[PDB]
Amino acid sequence: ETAFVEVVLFESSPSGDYTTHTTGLTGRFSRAGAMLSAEGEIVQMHPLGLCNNNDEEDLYEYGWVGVVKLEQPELDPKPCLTVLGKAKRAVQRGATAVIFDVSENPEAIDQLNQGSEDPLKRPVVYVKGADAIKLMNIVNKQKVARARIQHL
Amino acid sequence: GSQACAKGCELCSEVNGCLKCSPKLFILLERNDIRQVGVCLPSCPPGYFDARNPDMNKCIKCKIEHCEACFSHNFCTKCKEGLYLHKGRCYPACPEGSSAANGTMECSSP
Repeated sequence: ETAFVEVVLFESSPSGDYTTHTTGLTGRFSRAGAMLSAEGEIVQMHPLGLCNNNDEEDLYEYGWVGVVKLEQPELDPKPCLTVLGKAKRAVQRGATAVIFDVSENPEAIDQLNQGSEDPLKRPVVYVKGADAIKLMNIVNKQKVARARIQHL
Repeated sequence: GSQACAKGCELCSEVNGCLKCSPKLFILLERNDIRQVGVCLPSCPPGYFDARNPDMNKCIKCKIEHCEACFSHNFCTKCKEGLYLHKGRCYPACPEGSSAANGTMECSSP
């Protein structure tokens, strides 16, 4: 269930034309969400960022792409939410898609793909390895980025 | 990312910043650009309030407008001078319905 993720960096000229620069990386569609395409402003979310009362920290314009770097499970012994709970919360808060970095928490994959409940109406994608590192590099370095999730 | 974490932080991440603070301190989520990073603080900055939790101390952004100190993100305890406080919210004039009017500063009746 392969997901192609394009990260778009854009710059405006005085004239008014946009210059873009795009890089590709790959992940997988999870059963937590629909297997649909999605595009939107990248927003990195801290693990605690999708928790109770913190959720209403700020408001984003509808249609953002949540990006979450999961920590090793010992570093999070008391999760406020399950990974599914986090995805659901993000979608409720206007996410058009959610991307999880599961390199430090591969087990999370199983939590995403094995849920008893109705899959979300929006795509939930996970990445790992060089792709996750690439995505995180972009997230860290860049001020603004648009994500395009393609296929299946 | 060539160094250990931050002063009052005991659980750190390059991407996520601070994950867990020292028990007395407060964790605050700072949104800089795309990034959301944990930061450890002795006290909450203006705009945020002192959400006193048994498991983690949080600084939470107040969402009420013309508020200097709020009990929660949408309820307010004290309003900036010189505004009137109706059901948890601040108004330049007591809302339509009954009102304080000295009535020292909180809008009662309903």
